[PDB]
Amino acid sequence: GKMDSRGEHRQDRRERPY
Amino acid sequence: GSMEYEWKPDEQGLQQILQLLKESQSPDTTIQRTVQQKLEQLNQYPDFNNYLIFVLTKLKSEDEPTRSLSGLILKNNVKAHFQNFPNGVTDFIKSECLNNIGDSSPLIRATVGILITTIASKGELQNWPDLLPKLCSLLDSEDYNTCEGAFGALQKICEDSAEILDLDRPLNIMIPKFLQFFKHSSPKIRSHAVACVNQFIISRTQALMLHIDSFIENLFALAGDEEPEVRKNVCRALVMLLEVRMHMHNIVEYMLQRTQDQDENVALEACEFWLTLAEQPICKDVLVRHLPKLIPVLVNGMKYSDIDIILLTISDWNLRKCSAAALDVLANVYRDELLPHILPLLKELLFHHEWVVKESGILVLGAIAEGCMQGMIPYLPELIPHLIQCLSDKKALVRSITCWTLSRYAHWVVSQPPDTYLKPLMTELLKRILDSNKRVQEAACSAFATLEEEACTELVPYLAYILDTLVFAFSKYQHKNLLILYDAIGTLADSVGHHLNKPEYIQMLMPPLIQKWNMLKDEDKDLFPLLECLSSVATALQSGFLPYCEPVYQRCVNLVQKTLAQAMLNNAQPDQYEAPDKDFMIVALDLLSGLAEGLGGNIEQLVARSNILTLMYQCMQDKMPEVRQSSFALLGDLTKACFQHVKPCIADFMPILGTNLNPEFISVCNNATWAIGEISIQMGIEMQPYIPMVLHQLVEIINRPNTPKTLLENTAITIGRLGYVCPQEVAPMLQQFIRPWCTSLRNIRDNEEKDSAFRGICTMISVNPSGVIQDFIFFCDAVASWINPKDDLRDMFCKILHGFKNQDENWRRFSDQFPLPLKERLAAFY
Repeated sequence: GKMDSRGEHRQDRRERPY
Repeated sequence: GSMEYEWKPDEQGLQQILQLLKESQSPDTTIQRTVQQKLEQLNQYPDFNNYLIFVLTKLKSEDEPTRSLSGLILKNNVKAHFQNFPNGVTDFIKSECLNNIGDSSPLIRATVGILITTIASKGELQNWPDLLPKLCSLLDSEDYNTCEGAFGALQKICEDSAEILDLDRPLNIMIPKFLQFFKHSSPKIRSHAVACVNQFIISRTQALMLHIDSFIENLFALAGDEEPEVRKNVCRALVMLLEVRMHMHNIVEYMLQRTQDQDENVALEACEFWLTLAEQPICKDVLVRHLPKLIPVLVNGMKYSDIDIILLTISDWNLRKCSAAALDVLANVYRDELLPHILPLLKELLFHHEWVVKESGILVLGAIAEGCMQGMIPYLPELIPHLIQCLSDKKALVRSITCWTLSRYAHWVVSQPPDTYLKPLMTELLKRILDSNKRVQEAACSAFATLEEEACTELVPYLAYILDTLVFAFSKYQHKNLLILYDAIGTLADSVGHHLNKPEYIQMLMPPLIQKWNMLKDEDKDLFPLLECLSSVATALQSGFLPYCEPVYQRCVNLVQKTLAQAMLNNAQPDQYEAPDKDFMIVALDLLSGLAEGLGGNIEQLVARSNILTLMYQCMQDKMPEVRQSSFALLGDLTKACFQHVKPCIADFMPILGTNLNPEFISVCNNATWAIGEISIQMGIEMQPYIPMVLHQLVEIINRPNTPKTLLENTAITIGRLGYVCPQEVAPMLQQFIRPWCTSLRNIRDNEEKDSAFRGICTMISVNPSGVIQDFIFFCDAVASWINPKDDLRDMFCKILHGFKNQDENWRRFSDQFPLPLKERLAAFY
C-alpha cells in the first residue's frame, strides 16, 4: 500500500507525555 | 614609545547621535518606535558604527544606560545588516572591542562581550584571524574581570561555533589553558571551563582523545562543588561522555544522590544520564543493583512542579518529561522485570485524594505500559474501571492524563468483551471529548485515534453515536484541535473500512467536510490534512462517494497541474519566478490514490478524458522522495483500477522504477516495488522484456540486513508476480532469493496477493526445480502459512510437493526437525 507519511504523521502527532 | 595608532571622530554627528540616544531612551512608546526606526535608517554611512563604538569606548564621561545602549544598537547593526560592512571601519570595532574588555564596570564588560561574540558568530571565524590568539593570550589571568570576560566570550563562541574550529588547528593549545583554569579558586571560571570543553566531546574530535586520560580524572575532582552551574556543566559532561565511551562504581551513587538536588535544572542535567545509560547495552548488567533507590526518586520528580501548574503554557523538555522518558526506556529494558520496585507505589498513589500525586501515579502507569505490558495484564481488570471513573474528574490535568494513560492499553481493552470494557470506555471517552477545556479535547481525540487504531471493526454498531459526537465536535472545535479531529476521522474510516457506506452516515460525515471543502481556496495550507482525511474517507465510502467524484478528482488534477507549472517556472528562472510548496502534490496524489482504491473501474470515465498520466510521469522524476512515494502509490492504485488507459505509458514507466529501486528512499522503494507487482499480474506474458532492469536490483535488495519487513513483503509479492508472468527469466535466481523470500513471507493474511505470489513461486519451482532443494525446508515453512488455500493452489502444493516426499525413508529424519503442529498440518493437509 503506502508507507504513508499520513499514517505515520497521524500516528506521531497523537499527543502524550511519556 | 615605539609605534601606536588611534581614531578620532568630530563634533558633527556625535551631538545628533547623543540626542537620538537620549531620546531613544524615552519612557514613551511612540518615541521608541520612531527613533529606533530612524536610527535603523541612518545606517547608510560607513562611519556610523565607529560613532557608536566611539560612544562605547572613549566616551567615558557619559552614563552607562547610554554607553551600553550604544554598544547594543551596534550589536543589532552588525547582527542585522552586515553585507554592506566597511572593512577598514570595522577594524576599529575589532581592536577597540578586543582591548577594552577588562573594564571594571560589569555592564560595559557584558555589552563588549556580546559584541565580541556576535561579531564572531555572525561575522564568521575566517575574516578576523587574530582574535582567538589574542583572547587566549589575554586569558593568562591578571585582575579578575579580564580573564572572566574573555573566558565567557570563549564560552559563547565555543557554544555557537564548534566544528569550524577543528587557525592552524589551535584547539590543541586551548585545552591545557582550560585545564590550567580547571582547578581554579573562583567557581564561575571553572563552570565556564567545563561548559567550554563540553562542546567537543560528542563530536569526538581528534584533539581531545590525546588529552582526555587525565582530563576526566581531573573532572571527577569537581564532584562536591557548590555553584549549581558547575554541577550543571559537569553532569552534562558525564551524560555526553556516556554516549561515546564504554569509575562506574561511585558515579552511580553521585548521580543518584544528585538526582534529588535542590535545583530542578541540575537534576535534569543529571537525569538525562539514565536515558543515555538505558540506551547503551551496558545498562543491562550495571544498573540493576541500586534500583530500589532510583525508582521512587523518578516518581518524586514525575509530579508537576509548583511552577508548571500555574502556566496551565509549559516548556518542551522538563524534569517531568525527562523522568517519564527515563522510566520509559528503563521499562523497555526490563519488560516485566520491575513490578516489585513500583507496584506498592502505584497501589498507593492511584487512590490518593490530593490529586497532584494521583496524577503522577496515573502517569507512571502510562510510563510502564509499553515496557511492562506482559506482566501488567493480570492486575488490569480492576485498573481500567478506576481510570474509567477517573475520566469523570473535575480537574483537567488528571482527566487528560487519564485519557492518554487509559488509551495506552488499547489492546487489552479491545481484546476483551465489548459491552464490558470497550463500550463504557467509548461512551465516557466521547462524553469527555466534548469539553470546555482545550487539552482535554486534543488529548481525548489523540486517545480516540489509538482506540480506533487498535479496535478496528469493533466500532461498526456504534458509528451513529461516534460520528454524531465527532461532527458535533467538528462544528464545536477551534483550529489547533481540528487537525487532530481530521486525524481521528481518517483513522476511523481507515479502521472500520467499507462498513461506513450508509447514506445517513454520509449525511452526518460529508456535509461538514464539503463545507470546509467549499470555503477553502487552493493556496490555503489547511488543505493539507483535509484531503488526507478525505483520502481515508474515500477509501471507506466506496461507491457511495460516486456523486462527488467528478469535482474532487478535477480539483486534484488542477492542483497537480498548477504545482508542476510553478515547479517548471522556478526551474527555468529562479530570480524572477516563485518556488512552490510541493506538499500540495503528494496529498493530492494521495487522495487520487485513495480515490482509485475506493472506486476501481468506476474511475474509468475520468482517467481517459484527463491528461493525468503525463502529470504522474512528470511527478516520478522530482527531487523530494515524498512525491515519488505518493506518485508510485497512485500508479499502483490506477493500474489495478484501469489498465486500458495506462498500457502505452507503461513503456515509459518501467525504466523510471528501474532507477527508483533504492533502499535509501525506503518510503519510495516499497511503493515503487509494489507498483511492478500490480503491473505484472496485469501485463501477463507481455511483462517479458522489462525483467533484466528491475530483477537484478530487487534480488540484491531482498538479501539486505537491517531492512524493514514491509519492503521485504512487497518485494516478495513483486518477485512472486514477476515469476507468475515471467518464470523463465526470474527462475534461475532461486538459490539467490529463495531464503528471505519465504523466510519473511510468514506474517501475512490469506487473500489474493499472497495467492498470486505463491502461484508465481509454484510455477517458478515447477519450471526450475533444482534451485530450492538445498533450502526446501524454508519452502515447507512458508507452506505452513496457508489456512484457506483455493482448490487449484492446493493441488499445486500437494501434487508436486508430494512428488518430493514420494522420492519416504529420509523425510522422517528430515521432517522431525521442525515443529509437530506444522508437520501434521502439512502431512494431513497435503
